[PDB]
Amino acid sequence: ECSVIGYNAICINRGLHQVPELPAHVNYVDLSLNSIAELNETSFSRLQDLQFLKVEQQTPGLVIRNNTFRGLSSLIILKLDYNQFLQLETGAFNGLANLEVLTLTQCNLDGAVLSGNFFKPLTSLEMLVLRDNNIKKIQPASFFLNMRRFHVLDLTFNKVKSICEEDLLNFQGKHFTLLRLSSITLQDMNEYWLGWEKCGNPFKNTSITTLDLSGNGFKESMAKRFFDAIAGTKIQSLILSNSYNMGSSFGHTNFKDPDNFTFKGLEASGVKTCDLSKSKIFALLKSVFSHFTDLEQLTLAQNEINKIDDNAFWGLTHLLKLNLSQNFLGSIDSRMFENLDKLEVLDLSYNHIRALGDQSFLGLPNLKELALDTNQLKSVPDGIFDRLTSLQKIWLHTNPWDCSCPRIDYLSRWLNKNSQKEQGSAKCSGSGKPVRSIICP
Amino acid sequence: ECSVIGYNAICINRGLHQVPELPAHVNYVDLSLNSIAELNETSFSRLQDLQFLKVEQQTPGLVIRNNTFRGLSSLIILKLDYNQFLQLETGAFNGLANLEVLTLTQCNLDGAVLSGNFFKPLTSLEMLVLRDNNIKKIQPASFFLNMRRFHVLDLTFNKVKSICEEDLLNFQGKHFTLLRLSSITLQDMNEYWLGWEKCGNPFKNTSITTLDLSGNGFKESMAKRFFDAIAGTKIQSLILSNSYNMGSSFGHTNFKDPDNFTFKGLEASGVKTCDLSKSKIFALLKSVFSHFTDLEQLTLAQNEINKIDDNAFWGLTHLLKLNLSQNFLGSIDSRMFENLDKLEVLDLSYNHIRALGDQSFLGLPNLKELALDTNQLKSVPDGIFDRLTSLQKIWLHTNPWDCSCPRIDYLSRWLNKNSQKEQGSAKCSGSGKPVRSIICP
Amino acid sequence: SRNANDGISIAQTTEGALNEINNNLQRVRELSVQATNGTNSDSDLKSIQDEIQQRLEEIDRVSNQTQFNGVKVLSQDNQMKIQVGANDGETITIDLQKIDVKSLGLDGFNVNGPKEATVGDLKSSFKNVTGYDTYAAGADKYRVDINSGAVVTDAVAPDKVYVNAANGQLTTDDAENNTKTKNESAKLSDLEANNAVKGESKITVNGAEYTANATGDKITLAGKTMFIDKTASGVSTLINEDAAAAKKSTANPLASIDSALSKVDAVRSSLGAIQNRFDSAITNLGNTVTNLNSA
Amino acid sequence: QASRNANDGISIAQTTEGALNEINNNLQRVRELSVQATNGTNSDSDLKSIQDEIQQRLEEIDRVSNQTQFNGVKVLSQDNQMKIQVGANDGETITIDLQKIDVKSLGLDGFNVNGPKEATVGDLKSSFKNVTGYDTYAAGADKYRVDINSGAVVTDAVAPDKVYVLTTDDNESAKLSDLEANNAVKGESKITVNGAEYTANATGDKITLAGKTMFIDKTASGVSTLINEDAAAAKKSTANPLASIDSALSKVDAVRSSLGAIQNRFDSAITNLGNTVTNLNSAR
Ligand SMILES: *[C@@H]1O[C@H](CO)[C@@H](O[C@@H]2O[C@H](CO)[C@@H](O)[C@H](O)[C@H]2NC(C)=O)[C@H](O)[C@H]1NC(C)=O
Ligand SMILES: *[C@@H]1O[C@H](CO)[C@@H](O[C@@H]2O[C@H](CO)[C@@H](O)[C@H](O)[C@H]2NC(C)=O)[C@H](O)[C@H]1NC(C)=O
Ligand SMILES: *[C@@H]1O[C@H](CO)[C@@H](O[C@@H]2O[C@H](CO)[C@@H](O)[C@H](O)[C@H]2NC(C)=O)[C@H](O)[C@H]1NC(C)=O
Ligand SMILES: *[C@@H]1O[C@H](CO)[C@@H](O[C@@H]2O[C@H](CO)[C@@H](O)[C@H](O)[C@H]2NC(C)=O)[C@H](O)[C@H]1NC(C)=O
Ligand SMILES: *[C@@H]1O[C@H](CO)[C@@H](O)[C@H](O)[C@H]1NC(C)=O
Ligand SMILES: *[C@@H]1O[C@H](CO)[C@@H](O)[C@H](O)[C@H]1NC(C)=O
Ligand SMILES: *[C@@H]1O[C@H](CO)[C@@H](O)[C@H](O)[C@H]1NC(C)=O
Repeated sequence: ECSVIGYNAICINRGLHQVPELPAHVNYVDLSLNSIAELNETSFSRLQDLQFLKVEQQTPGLVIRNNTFRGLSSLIILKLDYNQFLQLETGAFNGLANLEVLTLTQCNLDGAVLSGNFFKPLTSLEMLVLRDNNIKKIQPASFFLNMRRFHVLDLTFNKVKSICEEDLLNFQGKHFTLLRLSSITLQDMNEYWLGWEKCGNPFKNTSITTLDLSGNGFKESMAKRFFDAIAGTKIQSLILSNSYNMGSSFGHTNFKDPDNFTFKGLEASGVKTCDLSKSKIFALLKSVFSHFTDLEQLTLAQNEINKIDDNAFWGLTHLLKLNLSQNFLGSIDSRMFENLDKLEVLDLSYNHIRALGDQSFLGLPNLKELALDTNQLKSVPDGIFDRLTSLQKIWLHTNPWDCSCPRIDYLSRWLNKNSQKEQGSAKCSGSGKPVRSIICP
Repeated sequence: ECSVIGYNAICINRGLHQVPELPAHVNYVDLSLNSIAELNETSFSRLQDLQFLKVEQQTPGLVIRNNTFRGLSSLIILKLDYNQFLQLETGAFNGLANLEVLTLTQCNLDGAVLSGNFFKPLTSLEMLVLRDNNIKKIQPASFFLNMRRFHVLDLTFNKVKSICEEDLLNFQGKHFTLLRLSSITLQDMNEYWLGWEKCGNPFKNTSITTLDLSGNGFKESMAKRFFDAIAGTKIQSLILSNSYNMGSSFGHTNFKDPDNFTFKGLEASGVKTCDLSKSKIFALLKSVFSHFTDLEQLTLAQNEINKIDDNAFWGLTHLLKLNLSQNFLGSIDSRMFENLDKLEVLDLSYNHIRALGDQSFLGLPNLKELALDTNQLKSVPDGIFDRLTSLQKIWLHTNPWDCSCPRIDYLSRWLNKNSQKEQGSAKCSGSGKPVRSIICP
Repeated sequence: SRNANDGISIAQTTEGALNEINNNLQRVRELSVQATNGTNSDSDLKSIQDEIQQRLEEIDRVSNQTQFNGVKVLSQDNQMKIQVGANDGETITIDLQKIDVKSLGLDGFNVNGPKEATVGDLKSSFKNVTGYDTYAAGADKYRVDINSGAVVTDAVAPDKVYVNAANGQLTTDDAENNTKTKNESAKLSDLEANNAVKGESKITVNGAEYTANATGDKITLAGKTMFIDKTASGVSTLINEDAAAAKKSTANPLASIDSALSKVDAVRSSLGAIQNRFDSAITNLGNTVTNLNSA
Repeated sequence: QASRNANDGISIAQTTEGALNEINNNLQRVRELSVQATNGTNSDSDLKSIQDEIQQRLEEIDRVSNQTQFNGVKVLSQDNQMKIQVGANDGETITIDLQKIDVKSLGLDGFNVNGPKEATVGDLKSSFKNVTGYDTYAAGADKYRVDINSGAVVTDAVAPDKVYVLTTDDNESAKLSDLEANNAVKGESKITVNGAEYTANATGDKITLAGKTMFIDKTASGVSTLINEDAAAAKKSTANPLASIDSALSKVDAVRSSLGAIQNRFDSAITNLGNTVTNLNSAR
């Protein structure tokens, strides 16, 4: 039944009720979409060289007995996703000392899968994907301390009311390259919770390259307390996109925009990249980013930003890249980008910018790339770009440029003189021909 | 000294202290920017065929004596503007029975100029321009009832606290083609005024082609009471641009947007054209235009419109033209333009439109011209323009079109099939080439 | 693999729109938690409700606009069969569901309805509030005026109440005989000392007598619960329980949103399983291997 | 460069005219906001909302003043007399009279409508709970107190005695109508607010604490508090708000008028060079 080509046995959707006889040299087996009701020790007897095994989405109810994968010491990746009501016996992963990657997405697993001994045999485990299960409380068993190569955990879509110090005790001492806690909600961890003190620091003595906390709401008062609680945690790259509770949003003042205290807990984290896009932020308040003293990249794209207060960027001494694309900016002036002395890249595309102030880019001498495309600019002030002597690339297209002389004189000469900087080509509204081609008498 | 060419004597700025000897056949004389201190009967003795006379902006203090223009029975236009502290004797315009147009802009005239007999001789007067004087109260003298050809009056820039029934008694019976009461403020005529009852109807038994009330604030409560006061007045064309008090504006709720009562007084006015641009309107509330049953053209350009409530245009059965250009619309759906069945022209350019609903133009079968340029559209839904079979002109340019296939297929095919309709040329963002030129496989 | 690819696009389109809806529901939920647990003025509840209304409307707009190739993926319960196999047996069915405000149980969902009147809330949102509390010391019934705190008998023609100079007992006697020392005016503490039991209050508000319970938390006019309502402008008015029910704040607002949430989540899970199905059917046709690194 | 400079003279004048109009509209809106603040029924929260809009309009004025330019020249930034040469032969200069017009120069720095106001007794009882105390009166040597709220008349003594109808002798109870019948002279009031006795002049006009004039500070969220003149100084709401805006308005209007006269001057200078006739129809 299976298609065996080279080292690969594709046994997808073949009406199998058991593991078939396969050539014993295969190193890759896909047994997805069959009706295997139960795996046990006899299932994979033949297949020693096996490195990659997928047994995804069997008919609901798959049972994996003790010692099913015993003797599969070459197995590196095991995918058991979408097995609805997966039943694992506690020694189900015996023999898997060499396994690096285990995925169990949407298998109706609860927190006992972490607190029990199911993963005790997986001493070489690197990567564990437990998305979209019924894990309500993250409580790794003590053997996790001895898993020296464990560095990726994906818990996306589990409904986790809270994560606390005592929950994550057995992750202390770990460095995670990726800890993905996205759309878990953390519903309990709000400002009216009586649990904050007892919760302590869930990431005590833990460090993280990428901490993905996207899709969790992060109301300002939650973000402040959560970052107060994990203060000191080394995080290189912070992802808080779709913090749908964070901004006040345009038109309402029920929730607060983040302010100069919101991210104080990240003072000592060493954050290099921060993603705050799609979070309904409407105003950048003074000093809101002041604790991000190592920050090099900041995206605030696709928020609702209409207002940037003076000193909104105070403290961002290392900031190289600022993305404000897809926001609601109506105009720019010099105060908006004060304190961004090292900035190299500014994306202001897809706003509603109708005017640039005389000295809009004054405090951006190192700007290399400036994106002003897709706004609503009829004109720029004379000399606007003169101080930008490190500029390499500018975007100006998809704006209704008014090519009247002399209004257009400075920009057309500027674009003509700097033609290799222009990305795309700004057009006159009306005639539709290049701004750079206009010559004013 | 003067330049005489043809029938025209140009005697501008020649250091003249009197009216010079001129050839007696000239029919046009310009004596502006001289130092003529005084005009009397001997000034224009020579010049019978004279039709057009300008004596603007002499050195301050010009005196016009009794019978200055007597014998000038062919004079049609007399321009005396910018004579600071103009002194007219009361028979200054004797002999001007044939004069059609008199202009006295910025001459420091007070209301005595209208209530005295200065204009009594001007039996053929059509047009009187009294801009930018110190007329505080508009009180035409009784002889105005006998001026059968008088139909234009411009009072722009006079600080007029109020206009009331008794002020304008002597314009009753008159039809004005143009009554320009622009930037007069009408400061007293607010919602806290104790004067409304006594004020009555300033336009009693008067009808108007163009009533220009631009630049007067017209807070919603003032508009309501003013139009309640003048209820019944036939007005063909109503100009309320720069009613800087009318809208709530974007971001604030101190002032009210106009509502279903605001313009009730115009029920029976037969208004055909209404200009409400530059008035800080933020929301179009339900039935706000419902009393404008004869309305043919409506401009709401350069407001702050971000929200159009259901049935905002209810009652506009005759509306042919709607201008919503330079506003803050973020999207369009079918409910926005219900009740506009006769609409032929819709201008939505220069908004911030990021999305068109599936059926945005459903209730607009008769549309001939559609302007969507200068917005922020990446795409349109399939079939969006299909029911627009009367369409002659469409503007789509200066939008960030996404030329991905197949997202772009419908619009590119539509544009290619309907290319004579497209005004300007929609471009792909990215490549910058015409949308019409994309062919999807 | 063409139809299986379309199956994926439909599933991605629906998943994206469900996520938008989920985020709006979760924001509504947090707004509601704020309305319930925050200290919230009348004006705050209205602001919150204005935002909730706008989010509910964003849900209906997503529901109404979201489409892939004609198909309005959230508009109707629709079982889409996608043929995944050349030989005509392999169909995979996408289970599409009507998801909009009405179907999620959220029509009329609100958080700014009228609240049951309380004694505290009366004396916090009205003026000229008169009346008294009743105490009972066994057989004897007493009235304690509010604002003055004066202790009177609970009768038609009420007697002033004083405190016995020797015993501490409650009495109507001005003084006590000797062998006259004045008795001090009685106070609440004197009723408390004397073991009196708090009964019902009689609270007059804008000239209308209301009966409050001992604890002061339930107010009734002729045996019907009273709710305080506030106008847009902010004038407090007292209404009955039946004229209240129409404009009521939604009972169990959290449970209503969670219901909506789990309904949205169930379609989301289903879509995830169905995309894994499509992914496998494509890899089965191409005979494609994922690589260890790419994994 | 004869009609060339005159044309530039026109452009400068139009650029300034347009900017002045933007500024005039903002001032007139600020004026109407201020009229609403004064004559409307306005909660503490309303006055704050009004002021937030006023601040934004004042800020729009400074922006216009700072950005408006024609060919390098910031037409509203500095008092500057621009000579435009309008005649070939070098004598014809027409001078544009440009003026510094911004929030500071219009006298509107700190213009506000929500700041603390001098405290009145009316305003004390209208914004504080448990406002207690009495007015004093005097019919010659005899001295009286009248409790606000209750209207009871007592003797102005250390340990005060009830007054009756004027006698302290046990005769109906004394009230203010009996005092004015005795031609009594209203003296200073003594008013306790949140447990602090303040003193008020006869008319309720001024309120003092140890000689210091008291102001009522108002927050958006309804709570008010009392503060002294010195602490109110920098933030107190603007005296004569209408007069302040009207002052700004007529300053802006005077530049506008002048510009109108200077544009007419330029128009004539151009027609004088071209030898241009306007036509009867074109005049209509
Ligand atoms: C967990 O805690 C330990 C002990 O405090 C950390 O190890 C120390 O780290 C410092 C640098 O900050 C070194 O100078 C010491 O030499 C280390 N101690 C020991 C005993 O080696 C450790 O790095 C922490 N782990 C994480 C992941 O944060
Ligand atoms: C600023 O952020 C925007 C929005 O996130 C970026 O655009 C996205 O970039 C990714 C990765 O290249 C694309 O797959 C998406 O399609 C883009 N989304 C949209 C809505 O365009 C943008 O590139 C960022 N700007 C800069 C300069 O990096
Ligand atoms: C002003 O008043 C008169 C009299 O009321 C108007 O004249 C009447 O107009 C109606 C048409 O509506 C005729 O049927 C009557 O015969 C007219 N009466 C007379 C005596 O002529 C007149 O037209 C009004 N003028 C304006 C400008 O409204
Ligand atoms: C809608 O109104 C806009 C704004 O008034 C019109 O654009 C103006 O048209 C006038 C008169 O032709 C021009 O002199 C202005 O320069 C235009 N202003 C701007 C800001 O572009 C527009 O033409 C109207 N739309 C339609 C379809 O008539
Ligand atoms: C292994 O699986 C098969 C099911 O096909 C079953 O018959 C057998 O009893 C199982 N063996 C053990 C040891 O559980
Ligand atoms: C499987 O393995 C564990 C560990 O030895 C053992 O204790 C457990 O009872 C076994 N379960 C079954 C069902 O055989
Ligand atoms: C000008 O004319 C009128 C009418 O004859 C006369 O009464 C008036 O006073 C005259 N003015 C002078 C200055 O003579």
